[PDB]
Amino acid sequence: PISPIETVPVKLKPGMDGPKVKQWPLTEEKIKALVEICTEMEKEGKISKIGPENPYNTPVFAIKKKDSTKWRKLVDFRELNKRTQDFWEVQLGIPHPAGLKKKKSVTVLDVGDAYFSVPLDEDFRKYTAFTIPSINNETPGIRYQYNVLPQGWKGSPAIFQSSMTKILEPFKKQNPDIVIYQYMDDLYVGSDLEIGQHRTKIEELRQHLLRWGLTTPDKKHQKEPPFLWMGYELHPDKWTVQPIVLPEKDSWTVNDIQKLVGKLNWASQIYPGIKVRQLSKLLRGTKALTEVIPLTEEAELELAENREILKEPVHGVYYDPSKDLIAEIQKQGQGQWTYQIYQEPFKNLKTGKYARMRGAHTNDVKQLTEAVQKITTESIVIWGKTPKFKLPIQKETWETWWTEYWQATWIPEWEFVNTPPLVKLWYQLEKEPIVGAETFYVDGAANRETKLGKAGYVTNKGRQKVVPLTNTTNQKTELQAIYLALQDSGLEVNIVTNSQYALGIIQAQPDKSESELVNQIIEQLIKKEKVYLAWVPAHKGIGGNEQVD
Amino acid sequence: TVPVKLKPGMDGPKVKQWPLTEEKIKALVEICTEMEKEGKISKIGPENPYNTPVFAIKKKDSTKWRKLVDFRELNKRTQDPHPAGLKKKKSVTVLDVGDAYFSVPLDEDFRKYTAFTIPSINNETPGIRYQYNVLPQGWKGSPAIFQSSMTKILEPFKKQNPDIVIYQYMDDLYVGSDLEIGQHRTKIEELRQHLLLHPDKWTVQPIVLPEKDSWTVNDIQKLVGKLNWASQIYPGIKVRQLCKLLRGTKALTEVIPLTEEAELELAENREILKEPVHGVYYDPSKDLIAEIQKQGQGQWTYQIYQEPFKNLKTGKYARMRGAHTNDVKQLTEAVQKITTESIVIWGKTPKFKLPIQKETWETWWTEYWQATWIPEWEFVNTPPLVKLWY
DNA sequence: TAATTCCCCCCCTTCGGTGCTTTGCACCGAAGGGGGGGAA
Ligand SMILES: [Mg+2]
Ligand SMILES: [Mg+2]
Ligand SMILES: [Mg+2]
Repeated sequence: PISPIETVPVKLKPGMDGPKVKQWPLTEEKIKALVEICTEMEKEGKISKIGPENPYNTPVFAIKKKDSTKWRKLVDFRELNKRTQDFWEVQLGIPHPAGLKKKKSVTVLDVGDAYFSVPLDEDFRKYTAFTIPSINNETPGIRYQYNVLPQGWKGSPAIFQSSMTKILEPFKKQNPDIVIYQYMDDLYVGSDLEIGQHRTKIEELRQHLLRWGLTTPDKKHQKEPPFLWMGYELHPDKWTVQPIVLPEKDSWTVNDIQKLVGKLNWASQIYPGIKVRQLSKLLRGTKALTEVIPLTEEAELELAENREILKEPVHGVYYDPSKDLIAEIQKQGQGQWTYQIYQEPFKNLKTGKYARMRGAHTNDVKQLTEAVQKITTESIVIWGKTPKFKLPIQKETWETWWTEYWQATWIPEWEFVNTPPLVKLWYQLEKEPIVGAETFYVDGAANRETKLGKAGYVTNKGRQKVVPLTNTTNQKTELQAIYLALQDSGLEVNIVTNSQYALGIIQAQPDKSESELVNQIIEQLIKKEKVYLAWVPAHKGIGGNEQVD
Repeated sequence: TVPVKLKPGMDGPKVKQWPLTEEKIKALVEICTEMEKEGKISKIGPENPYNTPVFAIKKKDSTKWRKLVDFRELNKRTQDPHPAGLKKKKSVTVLDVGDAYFSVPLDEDFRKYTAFTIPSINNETPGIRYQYNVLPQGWKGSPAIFQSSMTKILEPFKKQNPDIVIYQYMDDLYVGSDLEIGQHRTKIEELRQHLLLHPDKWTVQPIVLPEKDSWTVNDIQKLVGKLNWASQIYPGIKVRQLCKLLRGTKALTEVIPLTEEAELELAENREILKEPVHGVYYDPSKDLIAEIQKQGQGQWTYQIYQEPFKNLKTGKYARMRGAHTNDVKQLTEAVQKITTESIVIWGKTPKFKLPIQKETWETWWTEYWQATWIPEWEFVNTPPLVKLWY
């Protein structure tokens, strides 16, 4: 029946009461699925019958289980969840098959009726009351209260997870050679014992679980490979994702694109080279959830490439603690990176991608460093150690960047791999003024009220220009003024500015930015073979800045 | 048992736990298992909504792991003197009195806030949650309770060498006695069985101007900007009589001025620059802010102040050349050194403005931390104001 | 017309905090919205 495990004390927030939401009418099919379920659990003491002494109520309904023949009973505990005290979640992440070591024998078990086998605090049970809406004589409906953990309650997952750990602890304290992966009520049991001894000790585990009230039905007891575990197919020496089906639609709505992108981020954990940026670019604009977006040519090629990749079968491999993890990174382009973590060449532990664009202004080196950080954190999560990187950036370029950059940057041990395209910096700022080149004193200022401004430059050789900017800003006026100097000068320029904002934007060597003005500035800087940028304060009457301003 | 209450109107810490490495997880499991064995901690369930991060560190010449719990949010909401001449000594020494708190039980009503979660590799098991039963480490309330016996347990050694001005902060004792190096080790060795740095060479870095003869237009511009920026810090900088010299649309490399009144003005500014800025008094009520800048080849510059441009202390930390490519290690060592200096001088841990991205610091700072306490920090983004503090 | 919960990942959008450009831009980090994945 139910477990003899102790009940976790649960209380409500101070000055609150239980829900009193009247049950909504249910369709004829779902009442017969509920009276059956309630009759079955009422005999076992899982739910008890109550009378007029309990005023609280909560709606109930039912969905179809993954078996597609049995019904799952749920209670809409949203109000009670609002008035229920807070819990700390003990589930910290999803186990990954790449973190699994090769085991001689493996068995996957599922506890039958996991929540219904764990008792619930007595002084809380009255808040879990509900009514079954028989649709015969409209009334009377029969009223029950839960005696076990109900599905739909916010505290049920945390309570169950911490209760199942206490049940598995006595078994694990005396079987250190057995590895038990516990997710909810799903158990993956691995051992190096032979098949006979493994099965014999598995039967000991199933007896230990049954002694604690948790049954393990034989229909959910897996004994032969491939094992369907946590969305993966586990063979003796490899693992794959369960088959992923992509929609084949001639007209894509916002939701369909959203579904397709989600199914590609999931497929990218083992398939290499999955690109989704073009597909996700159609989701910009808050276009409802039914609006039909035609596929652009740039977003069609990415879809064709992603469909080609998924045609071939791709397998993973298991972890080997003795060897070392090697992570290799490639630049796809437009701020997209792919990475493969493996131990042997062409045998990937896991593949992934990184396409985040942090900050308005950034270059290749910062994105590579962020990708390295993400891979390091993920590897620490999975394998508990930092891998060794094969980066496409040269040691000279990284040395120059980290010596010249004003912020503390560091990446773990890595080696250079000659994989085109290579990460590089497209221009550098001179540390000293250029002798023989024209010196430009540039300045811009925009009115605060009507948002009209003037930006211009003056040269030491007798060449000044002003262009009035409409619908502008004080800082963007400075950016335009700097851009003006680059446009009408030679291959070598000395440039003197006045704004700290332009200094901070420029001297970080950005390559791409969210604004077109900075992109044009970067292009002009790229075609300039020597540039110097110096800052002078404002309103000090400094020589040179007066003529432009 | 001292009843401890939170700040009026505050709640408990609810911080998540960052991922840890395999060695750290194993060490944490062993340590928590033993402290549960003699009842320093107790297992708890999810009905406790409070949580603080935890990890493990290796201290100097110990090779054994030590548990470090991040009681930073709990300290800010707990709501419970400095040695006047601790810096007057020359050989202050740090002692780790951290296991003495495990003998005073924590009050029952407060234990729920001292909860932490140990994760697992590859998430093979839900994280195991524990709560403290005795006075923890890293909590700003443990010294406040242990003091009533901490005084009685040092009273003997306090009348033996009357030259010992001591301090107890967080989990460490700063002992300062103005004596020779030979006597101090014997004095320290006496102290440890009784229970069983360099605070006089810290010099500020004055603001300086470049020295040369050929002052180019760019050089004059940089010097004028430096003087204008420093005028806020040092009242008296006029820079007017030099700004009146740079007149015209001259090129960026012409050395025009050489010998005029500009030399006298530069000398006048140089003379007033070598002063210890009168004022800048330490108010024992405002928060201490320490800002750190990276100046190239393994050099960092730190400024500790309460309000801007009024620097309580300025300094440079070099440690070693750029041989350590590990910028995070150098930054961590600098942070620890600055924190130790602040506790020695002012007795209050500052608030740091680290010049590093959040992800890099949060990923790598645990690998090199070696101190029992943790300072509060934020992350800046000040592209070069063009030297200035060098 | 079905309606719930809890975790992990992704992308996009709003909005508040902070600092300098200073009372208004520029930027960044949390929270929410959708979508995948896992379980009850
Ligand atoms: Mg089950
Ligand atoms: Mg299950
Ligand atoms: Mg299942």
